[PDB]
This record gives sequence, C-alpha cells and structure tokens, in this order.
Amino acid sequence: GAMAPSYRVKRMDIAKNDEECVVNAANPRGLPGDGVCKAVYKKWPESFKNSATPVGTAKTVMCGTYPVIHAVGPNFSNYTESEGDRELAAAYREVAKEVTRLGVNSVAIPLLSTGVYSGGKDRLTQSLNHLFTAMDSTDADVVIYCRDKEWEKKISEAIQMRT
Ligand SMILES: C[C@@H]1CN(C(=O)c2cnsn2)[C@@H](C)CO1
Ligand SMILES: [Cl-]
Repeated sequence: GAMAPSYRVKRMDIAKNDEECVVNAANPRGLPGDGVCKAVYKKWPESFKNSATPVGTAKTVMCGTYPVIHAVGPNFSNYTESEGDRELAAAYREVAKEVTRLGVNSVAIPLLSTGVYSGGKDRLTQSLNHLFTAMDSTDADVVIYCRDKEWEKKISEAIQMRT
C-alpha cells in the first residue's frame, strides 16, 4: 500500500504516467480504438493480446511486467441512463479488485464513459463519483488523467473538498 493513500489529478497523456500500472478506457473487443485507448495501444500494444472483455468488467494484461487494466465502461449511446450507470459503477469495482490483486502502490486511471462513450453528455461527476466509490477502500495512490483544462480544475476541486 501507499503510506498515505492519496488522489491526484494531472492534465496530460496517460501513456506518459508515473504510476505502477495503468487503466485503459477499453472497448469490449480489445481493438486499438481512439482517444485514451489508442494512446494505450501505441504505448503498450503487447497488452492487447486477449484483452477483449464484456462491458462492466476489467481484464489485466501485462506489457513486460507493467500491468494494463482494460476497463470497459458502457457506451451511453447504446445503454439507458439507468443500465449505463450500473455498468459504469461495475467497471470501476472491477478496477479496484484488479489494483488490489496486483499489489501495486499506485495506478493511473482515466474517467471511464466520458468522450466517445458519454452519449454527448458531461459525465465528469458521475464517472468520478463511481471511481471514488470503488477506489476509496483501496490503499493505492490514484492519479487521475484528463485532457481538458476545465475538467482538471473540477476534478482537483472534487478531490480537495473530501480531504
Ligand atoms: C473528451 C473530454 C471529456 N469531455 C466529455 O466527455 C464531454 C462529452 N460531452 S460533454 N463533455 C469534454 C469535456 C471534452 O473533453
Ligand atoms: Cl501530454
């Protein structure tokens, strides 16, 4: 575990993370995809061997000894708000199980079911709160990666307000 488990946020490419493992915002078919998924594919393509997994699940594949946790959030274009919410919370629960199993002291994590899976809605708060619900019982240092300047501020405020 980390001596004083923390949450942090950085605005940069998660492929340049300084953590012991990464969470990919994966598609269910293990395809290179776009956005975070494509950056992850470029950096750790070996981690896409048999990475396909259903919505609401996480599947870890090693790139060397570096664990890539492929977490499949729902595409809110396809799911109802109710069913998508349930699957999004489930994907993060599976990430917490994998982070725990791996014994890492840190993890780099993107906000699942944002961007191309958001169904054109702002899901920062929904996705971040499911992240916290799953990760709060873990003792890994969590570093959230984002790309938007306004999202960085909102995530940073949400972290700071619970300390
Ligand atoms: C891709 C990231 C996250 N994001 C969203 O998910 C989104 C989608 N519809 S409203 N907001 C926007 C802030 C753009 O930057
Ligand atoms: Cl960058």
